[PDB]
Amino acid sequence: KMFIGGLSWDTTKKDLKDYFSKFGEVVDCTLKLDPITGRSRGFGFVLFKESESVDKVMDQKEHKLNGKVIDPKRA
Repeated sequence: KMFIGGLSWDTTKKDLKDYFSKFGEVVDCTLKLDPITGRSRGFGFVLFKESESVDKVMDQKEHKLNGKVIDPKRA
């Protein structure tokens, strides 16, 4: 479970899940942008399938999906 802060207002568990599908096999993914109630905090979560996959995406938190960076952490 790694946290991803920096998602855009139009981010989706799909674009993020895949952008991260390059690090390893993710079993879960989410987007914290409740843009319906006005709670789009451009920030969701990512749940890799194996630690190695997470440690990799963490080795380089210079991420930039949706045209923005993200705060990669231990979701």
